[PDB]
Amino acid sequence: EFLTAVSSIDTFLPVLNEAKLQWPTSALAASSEELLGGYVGSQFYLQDGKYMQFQIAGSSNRCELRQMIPDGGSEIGWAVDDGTTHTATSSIVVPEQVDGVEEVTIMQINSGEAPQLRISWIRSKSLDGVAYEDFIMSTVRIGTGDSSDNFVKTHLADRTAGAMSFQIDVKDSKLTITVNGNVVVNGQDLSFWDGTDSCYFKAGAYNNNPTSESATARIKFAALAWVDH
Ligand SMILES: O=C(O)[C@H]1O[C@@H](O[C@H]2[C@H](O)[C@H](O)[C@H](O[C@H]3[C@H](O)[C@H](O)[C@H](O[C@H]4[C@H](O)[C@H](O)[C@H](O[C@H]5[C@H](O)[C@H](O)[C@H](O[C@H]6[C@H](O)[C@H](O)[C@H](O)O[C@@H]6C(=O)O)O[C@H]5C(=O)O)O[C@@H]4C(=O)O)O[C@@H]3C(=O)O)O[C@@H]2C(=O)O)[C@@H](O)[C@@H](O)[C@@H]1O
Ligand SMILES: O=C(O)[C@H]1O[C@@H](O[C@H]2[C@H](O)[C@H](O)[C@H](O[C@H]3[C@H](O)[C@H](O)[C@H](O[C@H]4[C@H](O)[C@H](O)[C@H](O)O[C@@H]4C(=O)O)O[C@@H]3C(=O)O)O[C@@H]2C(=O)O)[C@@H](O)[C@@H](O)[C@@H]1O
Repeated sequence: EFLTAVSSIDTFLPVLNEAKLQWPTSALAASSEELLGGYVGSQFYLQDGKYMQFQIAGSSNRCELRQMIPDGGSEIGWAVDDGTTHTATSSIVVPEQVDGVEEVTIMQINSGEAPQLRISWIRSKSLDGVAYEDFIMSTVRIGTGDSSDNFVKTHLADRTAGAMSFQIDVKDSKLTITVNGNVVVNGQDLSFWDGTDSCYFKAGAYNNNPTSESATARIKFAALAWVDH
């Protein structure tokens, strides 16, 4: 069937003007100019006339937008302590994921060193001794090591059938995440990352630890924007 390009409507043009698409790995799939120019494929198309839909199969593969300097610029890098407020907003519909998909990262703050933040859908996970299922989680790094003390993981919300709003705010070395209008991470310390000048937003679908290499993660965005005030 005919695949409609995300750029065929106005809703996502502001973010497409500030993003490249990485697919099926971190390799460039489409520059900002190509995205604005109607790039489209099964991995990245306008679903039901209104959703920017990302699809990807395979371990650690992705179909993800990566924040760029606007108007055809190169990769952006900012700092948690640069004094600017860095904000990403979205409205996301996470459908029920097919068998074999276990975790899908849908928004991030990443840098040249490590991910400061991942917001992910996760099928099943115990957090602080409590089992949660089919939910949206934040994983914040407060270190570069691999032991659990390097992470703060939070149950943000159970997955809903309908769209769920997100706002990620970074200001003065602190992180706030608001989900459906309510703060769920309230001023998390990011000062471990002071001086890291290579941070940037991402959003889309990044497939983490699937149990089938052919199972396709699928995530729909009704809205996505990133801004610096
Ligand atoms: O579950 C567990 O076992 C544990 O997992 C933990 O969480 C981890 C998580 O599961 C996941 O593995 C995650 O991976 C990160 C990690 O940093 C990866 O290395 C990778 O990082 C990407 C990055 O996102 C970005 O795409 C980057 O892009 C670069 C790259 O150079 C690329 O080739 C391209 O180069 C460009 C340049 O821009 C250049 O300027 C010019 O443009 O030319 C080249 C070009 O054209 O090729 O773009 C670059 C860019 O845009 O910056 O490439 C990275 C990569 O190596 O692929 O992705 C992951 C991510 O996206 O987050 O790491 C998690 C972790 O370690 O924290 C925890 O949950 C733990 O609790 C748990 O036990
Ligand atoms: O199998 C193929 O040939 C292609 O399938 C493509 O994925 C499909 C899915 O398999 C589903 O059929 C999906 O259904 C959509 C509905 O069309 C509808 O948009 C629905 O909208 C929801 C909304 O998301 C929200 O939850 C709201 O609250 O309720 C709405 C509602 O109830 O209508 O959401 C469904 C969904 O997203 O699951 O449509 C997709 C599709 O892309 O059209 C794809 O895998 C493609 O590569 C295959 O070729």
